[PDB]
Amino acid sequence: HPVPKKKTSKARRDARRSHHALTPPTLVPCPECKAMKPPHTVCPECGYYAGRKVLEV
Amino acid sequence: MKGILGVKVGMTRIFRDDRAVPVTVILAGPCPVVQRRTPEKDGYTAVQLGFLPQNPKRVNRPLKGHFAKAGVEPVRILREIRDFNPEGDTVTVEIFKPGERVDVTGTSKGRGFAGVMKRWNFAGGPDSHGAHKIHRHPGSIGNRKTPGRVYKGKKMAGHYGAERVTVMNLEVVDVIPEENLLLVKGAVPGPNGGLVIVRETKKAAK
Amino acid sequence: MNRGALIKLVESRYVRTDLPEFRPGDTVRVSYKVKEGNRTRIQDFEGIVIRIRRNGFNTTFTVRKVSYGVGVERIFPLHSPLIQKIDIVQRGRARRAKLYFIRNLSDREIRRKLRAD
Amino acid sequence: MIQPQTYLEVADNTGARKIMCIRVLKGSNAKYATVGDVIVASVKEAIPRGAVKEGDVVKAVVVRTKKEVKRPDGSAIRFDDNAAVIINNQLEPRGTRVFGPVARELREKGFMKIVSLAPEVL
Amino acid sequence: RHLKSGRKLNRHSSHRLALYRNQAKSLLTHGRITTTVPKAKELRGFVDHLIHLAKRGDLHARRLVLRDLQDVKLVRKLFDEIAPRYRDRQGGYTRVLKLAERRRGDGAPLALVELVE
RNA sequence: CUCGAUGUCGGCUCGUCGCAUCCUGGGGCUGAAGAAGGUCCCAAGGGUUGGGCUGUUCGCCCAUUAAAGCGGCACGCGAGCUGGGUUCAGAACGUCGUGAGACAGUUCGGUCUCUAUCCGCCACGGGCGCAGGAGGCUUGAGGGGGGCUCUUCCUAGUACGAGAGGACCGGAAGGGACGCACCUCUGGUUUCCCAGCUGUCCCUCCAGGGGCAUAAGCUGGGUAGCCAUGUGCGGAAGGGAUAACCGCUGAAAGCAUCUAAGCGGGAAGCCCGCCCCAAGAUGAGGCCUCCCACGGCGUCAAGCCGGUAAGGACCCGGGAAGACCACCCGGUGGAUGGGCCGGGGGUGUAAGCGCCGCGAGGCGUUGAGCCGACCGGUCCCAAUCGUCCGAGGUCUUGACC
RNA sequence: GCGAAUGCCGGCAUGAGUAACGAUAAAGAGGGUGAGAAUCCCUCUCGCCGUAAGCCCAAGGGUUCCUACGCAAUGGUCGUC
RNA sequence: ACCGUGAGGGAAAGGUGAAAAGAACCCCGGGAGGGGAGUGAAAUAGAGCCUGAAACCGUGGGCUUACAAGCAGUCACGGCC
Repeated sequence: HPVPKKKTSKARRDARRSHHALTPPTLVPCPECKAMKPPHTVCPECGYYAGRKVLEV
Repeated sequence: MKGILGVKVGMTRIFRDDRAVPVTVILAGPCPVVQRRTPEKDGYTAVQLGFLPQNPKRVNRPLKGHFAKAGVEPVRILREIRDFNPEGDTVTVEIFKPGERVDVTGTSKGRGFAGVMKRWNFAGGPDSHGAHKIHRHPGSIGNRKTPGRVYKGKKMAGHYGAERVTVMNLEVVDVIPEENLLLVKGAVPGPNGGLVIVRETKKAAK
Repeated sequence: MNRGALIKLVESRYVRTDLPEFRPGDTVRVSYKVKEGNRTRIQDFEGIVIRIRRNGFNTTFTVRKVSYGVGVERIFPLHSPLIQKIDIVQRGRARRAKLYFIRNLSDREIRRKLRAD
Repeated sequence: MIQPQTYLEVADNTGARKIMCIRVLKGSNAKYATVGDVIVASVKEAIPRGAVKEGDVVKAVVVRTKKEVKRPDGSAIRFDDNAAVIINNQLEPRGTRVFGPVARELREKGFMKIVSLAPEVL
Repeated sequence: RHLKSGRKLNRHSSHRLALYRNQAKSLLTHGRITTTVPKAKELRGFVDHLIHLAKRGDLHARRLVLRDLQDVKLVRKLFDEIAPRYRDRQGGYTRVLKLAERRRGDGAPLALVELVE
């Protein structure tokens, strides 16, 4: 059916994929451990905000 | 000839010899939060408010935007031109003598993103005699070397809800001076349990 | 507050009781005389006798198409408080199961068959 | 509630209690004849002997189903759709006529004759 | 046509239902389980009322939540084993808590939600 | 230009400009008395129905109408349908051909593909900017949308008149179709809200249920949302300049003329008024409140770093906003979601036991029981803890304190 | 001794991280194993078949079948299966 | 090899070094594979590993850019380096 005409070079190619681009993952610290806690979450230790229940064996 | 409103819902009411239906507006009443005098603004007139959300909640600069002629703890604020403010406060508790004629407006219930189908009128194509784009469809968008293209601003695809507007002239039917409310019998020009305002234009000689 | 609250009110007033009529029945055939009139307030205690079809519910409610056979299928839909209405005396008796929109009635009735109910 | 090409029920002299209506007779853009509307149509049903025949009249709609929503906030729907034949002017054509009340009709008024004419139980 | 929506769910309805039940059950068993965000939110609302009835306690209640779980062991075990410990609170006998990781390949954000103690 | 391809009819969906304007208003002219007509001129505003027979566009007819316009864009539109059409093998007739096969003569059938790159269009965002750095409030050049019309009634059956008829003028009402919103009323939906139900396998035999009979087995109903067939509403006034057409005040034509002088009269049209966009109108921003001049280094140090929650982010919780996304309200100093709870609306008297009937069931306890969005409580549960980013404030001139 | 012959051979970009992941018979939970398992192993909920997605003869195919280890290639990603 | 029923068709693939001296062993990993030590004249001669250049894809640096219309460019001038 309908196919392009070339590819306005790397130029465009990127232009687009460009405004696309990556980003990062948001982190703070274990209110109990230390490390990277993303809002509501536990992790392989402190597993808590009061009463772990998680991490061990 | 102005009034701010947090509106409720519409509901039938009886009028004289026949029942008929109106709609529910509630306005605590604004208070010339800011005036725009002509030395200030020549789009001269009034900026008011009509309610108030939790106190802590007020940005600083706000705290003072108030400070000025000082008021309270709202967020429901907005202006309008050629609108005088012969007061420090105004609540409709007369502001709008019922059985008066009003014009009104507000947010337009956030629709969605509807094909020619919904957006504009004259929807789709047919269905049987040739159904692979079935019943519903999108007309024709112009043509070859006439304009050598697709036109520029004729009805079209998607998004048509998250928008707002006003309804011309209708009934101020009745004014309930306590619970600052007005029953009008109008289209509720946008959701209910939400927002609109009232203004009344009409050099209208039938 | 909101909705519930205030509207609850507005109506509270205009309707007060839809007119302490309270006896509803669902099947009951019954008869009323509404100020139904026109032509020099030929508001005639107009009374229709009908088998109770249904009812809409909140301030505004509706004494539903109580269906009546004149010599035709005449079904009458009235609004409840409707000042229009005066007389609402009942006649038959509110019966039969699968409730409202009990259309079986005008549906495929047959005076006898209704009478079988 | 209305109709265009319709199987309109009748009663009175009609040699056929039904005719097929062409178009609502109102404003040049018809689209719906309801109680009180006058319409343009002809005979669909057969006229024992009769005076009516198998030609075409203009007449007035009575009854209809799908909401007799009246000014007074009262209503009714008749599991039936009809009209009375209308001799030009309107003036209905036959003596008696098989039917009943419901102001709507009366309010159009012009036909007050019909009005008084078929009061009772059917 | 659409925007406002009350409650809301994926898969299909018979499916969903199937789920709600099965899970509701498994969880009853362990007092706490892990699934993906949503699964949690919902199984929460659900097991929430089921258990409210669990407390309700007796002939009828049993009758219903049973109507769903179908099984003495679990059924009753709830009814008498835990229901008690719950009889006092105002609902929300559930707790939905978002975990560390996500399932493989899909990268699905999971949670652990349990009956609140 | 086209044959290394520009898919040719009709229809459909969507139209968009033209006037030589059908209907509309504004008009002089009459062989105009009224009414109504015929005749040119002015002007696109909107308006410009349904059926029948035909693959027809066209046309003739049925019923309408205020009107039922003509025509441009490859006789607009196959990368948007249709494919009846003409323009593939069949077969058919009739017609030619000595037959082969044919006929711009007909007849029955007959594989129209489709992930858009671009510019274009419809919408939604990320930028970076309109030299302090901040949260909200507005004015709009200019751009978009709307602009229609019929019937009745008083004015008056007066002006016209023989009579039958029937006005300007101006003032009510009520529809049609159309456009923008919106549920209350009416009405459709309501994929689990309720209810009756049949076959079957399972629970544990009974009853009392369970899935499966679609992705609801079946049926009868059914909030909320959304939605019309239902509800409000508008197309205005009104102001300015004009169109043909009409004059006034006036010479050059020492008598005449609206017409170079100068003044006015005049259409649904033009400009504004009505509504909706809107300074990313690189020409804004305009007002409102508000945070203050941190630190180490080659200098017009307009560069690197903590900065003020000044503010705002990110994340969580949510939302008739919503593809993402931005929009927006909350973030436990909460009511934000879910839970419960009360209540509206639903289904339609529950499961158990009780009473009459050999039985089928009935009646009772029972308007009972189960309930999703709907109005509003209550920290029962989940909105913890934190992270980051974000002013110091160019030079020139002039004006003041 | 060649851009240039819808040329030949080979690489290599391109829509483009979009289109799809081959049947609407459904999954969900719990332990186990691993270096890591939505995606392997047991267990418990549920659905789809059954007159076939039955079991058997033959045809053709021919390694595989089992048992132990094992994945980097191969299963349309997964994988320790 | 592989397409085809068959008759038949009919690929690609050459090179480390002087000789194996081609990789003990220490280090991250499940592994590859990556960093060390020794090879050595070299290992940007390291195992399809000589010479390994074009297309194309990447990391870093200088200049340049958000009122811009131009396949191209390239004549002038100026800021930059």
